[PDB]
Amino acid sequence: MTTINTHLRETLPKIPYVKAIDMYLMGCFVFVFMALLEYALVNYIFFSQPAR
Amino acid sequence: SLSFKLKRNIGYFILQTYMPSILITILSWVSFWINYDASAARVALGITTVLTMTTINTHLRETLPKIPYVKAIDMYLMGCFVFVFMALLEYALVNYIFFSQPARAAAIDRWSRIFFPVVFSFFNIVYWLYYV
Amino acid sequence: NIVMTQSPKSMSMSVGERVTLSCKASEYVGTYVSWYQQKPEQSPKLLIYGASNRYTGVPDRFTGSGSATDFTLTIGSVQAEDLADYHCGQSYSYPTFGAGTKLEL
Amino acid sequence: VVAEDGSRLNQYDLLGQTVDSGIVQSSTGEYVVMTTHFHLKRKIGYFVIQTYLPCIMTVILSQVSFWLNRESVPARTVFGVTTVLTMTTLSISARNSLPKVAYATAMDWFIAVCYAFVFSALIEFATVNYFTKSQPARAAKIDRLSRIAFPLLFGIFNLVYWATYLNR
Amino acid sequence: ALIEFATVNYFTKSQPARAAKIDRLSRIAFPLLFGIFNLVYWATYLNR
Amino acid sequence: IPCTLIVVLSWVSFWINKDAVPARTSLGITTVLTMTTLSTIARKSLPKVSYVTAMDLFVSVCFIFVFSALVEYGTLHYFVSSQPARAAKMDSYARIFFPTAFCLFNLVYWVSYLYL
Ligand SMILES: *[C@@H]1O[C@H](CO)[C@@H](O[C@@H]2O[C@H](CO)[C@@H](O[C@@H]3O[C@H](CO[C@H]4O[C@H](CO)[C@@H](O)[C@H](O)[C@@H]4O)[C@@H](O)[C@H](O[C@H]4O[C@H](CO)[C@@H](O)[C@H](O)[C@@H]4O)[C@@H]3O)[C@H](O)[C@H]2NC(C)=O)[C@H](O)[C@H]1NC(C)=O
Ligand SMILES: CCCCCCCCCCCCCCCCCC(=O)OC[C@@H](COP(=O)(O)OC[C@@H](N)C(=O)O)OC(=O)CCCCCCCCCCCCCCC
Ligand SMILES: Cc1ccc(-n2c(-c3ccccc3)nc3ccccc3c2=O)cc1
Repeated sequence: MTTINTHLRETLPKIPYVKAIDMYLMGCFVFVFMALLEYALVNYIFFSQPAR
Repeated sequence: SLSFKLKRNIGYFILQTYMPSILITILSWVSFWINYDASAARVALGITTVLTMTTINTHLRETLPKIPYVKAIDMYLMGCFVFVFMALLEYALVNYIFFSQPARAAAIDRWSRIFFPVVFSFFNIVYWLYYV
Repeated sequence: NIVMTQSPKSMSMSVGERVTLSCKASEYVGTYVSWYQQKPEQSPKLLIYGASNRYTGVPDRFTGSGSATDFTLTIGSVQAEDLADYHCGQSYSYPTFGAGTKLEL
Repeated sequence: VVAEDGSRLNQYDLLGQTVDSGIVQSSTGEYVVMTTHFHLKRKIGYFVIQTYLPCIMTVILSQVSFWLNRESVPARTVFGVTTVLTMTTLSISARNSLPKVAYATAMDWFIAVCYAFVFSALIEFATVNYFTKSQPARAAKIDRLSRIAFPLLFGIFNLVYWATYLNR
Repeated sequence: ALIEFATVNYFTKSQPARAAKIDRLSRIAFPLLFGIFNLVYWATYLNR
Repeated sequence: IPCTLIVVLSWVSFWINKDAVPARTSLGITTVLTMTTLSTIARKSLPKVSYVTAMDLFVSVCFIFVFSALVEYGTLHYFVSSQPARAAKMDSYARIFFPTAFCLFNLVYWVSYLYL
């Protein structure tokens, strides 16, 4: 996701506001980040409750 | 003839290429503090460090002309890459003798912990007294 | 508008001494402040234009200084004909004048 | 006089204009010069999205590695190395927009502190792994302290930085 | 090199002697062939 | 050449031991990121036209192949816990179905585009 955003930002100029493509890339980033945090949570709490 | 003598300021390059590579070499040294029982972790450190150095170089060279001889920044980046590569090769050497004789493997890890920073400091002193 | 606060309201000094009149501008006026000398029952006379530019016929003791909001008029070695009112005005925008400054002995 | 619709400014804001008149002494004489000053304030939005949010995100990701189990050395090692790599890429990217000045800007200081936090997290993991299997109590205690210290220190730094750079 | 590792891993835990044999042969073969190629390549593009 | 080489590199996973999860996962995902970088460059060769060229159809099919290899490993690993025989035969089935499909796609693509 980082490298896709990197390659994209090169073409455009530097504008202060967020474009629709930028919001989509932010959303996909946040979802990937949340999947990683889901694994982090699962690993933290597994040792206590294997069912949870 | 009107001539000008220009001295190049170095702070930008410290911020851009010198500090990152130094920090990446420090990172490389962490491998020797990780138990030599872990293969995935140590190889991850070494390979990631090598590739990060290559990235620093590639981003740097895209802003210079195609010059035959070696620039001083090139000398520093090559030396840092050699240091990272030597850390990776030291881990490979440890892994080659892990099972057969863990005592000498631990001795090699300890010696590396001692002597990678020292040799790096010597190289830095030579480099920074040759040019500065 | 632009308020020109001129201080002091009045002041007295003997003949031969150096004085400094000061004028404060509310907003930025650049170097577009002029100093006027008004003797009693007479019309004003331009002394300093720009901010430091002696108008023709102005003796060399009068001198102005300052930029932006802070300005001053130093009369070095005042004589007996330097007794008058002294007005500061800005011409950066539509003109405004300071309340004035009376000079006695 | 500036026209109402006449703004081709992408990255800046035209706050107003100022004029003045003066004199410059050249080698050929004394010349009148007329000056106009156009006051421009840079808009921070582009740099927020492109540098500040990524740096904060990488700091958060680096600190998330503390909550992992100590019995996963490869996972935390991957976290540390990849976060450091991302920080290096971001630091190389950030300067590319500005001229090659010889001093450090506010963005440079922010990136430096973020790099310090990522590096510190990795060194904390290295220490924890070193004390694991010999003094597990010490390793667990320092990890537990880190879980609080790192986010709080980062938050305090962010508060101070933004307060001192949004009020000047 | 990647293919050789894949073959070793495929033949590991089934024919360990074979895996060790191919690994210890590659350890000498690969550097030797790369050096031979380098020598030939440079000799043909520089002696010109 | 780089795209097909990346595809065969993705194939290599089918021979790795099914138990080595990090190895095969990393193999697949790195293949994917290399694929996306290659796609970016290749399309950057030419102007920004909205229709599909012959080159990016090839690149997209290569990306689909790499994605297929990674998801196939994911499903195999998931079925390990449920049914061992299913995963065991799935590995060998993929080993043959992937290269055959790629050769078939190559034949169709080159026949259609070269003879036009
Ligand atoms: C940037 O780069 C430029 C170009 O390389 C430099 O310019 C050179 O500057 C030096 C010194 O400033 C010049 O050297 C001068 O040459 C003069 C003429 O030389 C005649 O005489 C000598 C013998 O004395 C012969 O060998 C030569 O062929 C000529 O016939 C000298 O007169 C100058 O003074 C010398 O003699 C006097 C005698 O009293 C001594 O006092 C002096 O110390 C000195 O020895 C001087 O030697 C050189 O010519 C320039 N190059 C060119 C191509 O013109 C800039 O200096 C350099 N730095 C900067 C900041 O721009
Ligand atoms: C755009 C271009 C891109 C093209 C990319 C495609 C590349 C294709 C390039 C494909 C070539 C790939 C080579 C890697 C294969 C490794 C060997 C292997 O898998 O099989 C050998 C096996 C058979 O013998 P055994 O079974 O051990 O016999 C004893 C007993 N079991 C019995 O059988 O009785 O073991 C050996 O002997 C090992 C010796 C070979 C090692 C490598 C040397 C040659 C290449 C060395 C280096 C190769 C050089 C390659 C460069 C030209
Ligand atoms: C359009 C756009 C801009 C920036 C980012 N981005 C976000 C990031 C930051 C805030 C919200 C979502 C993603 N983190 C990162 C963390 C590390 C490295 C790169 C990025 C990144 O490039 C993603 C998309």
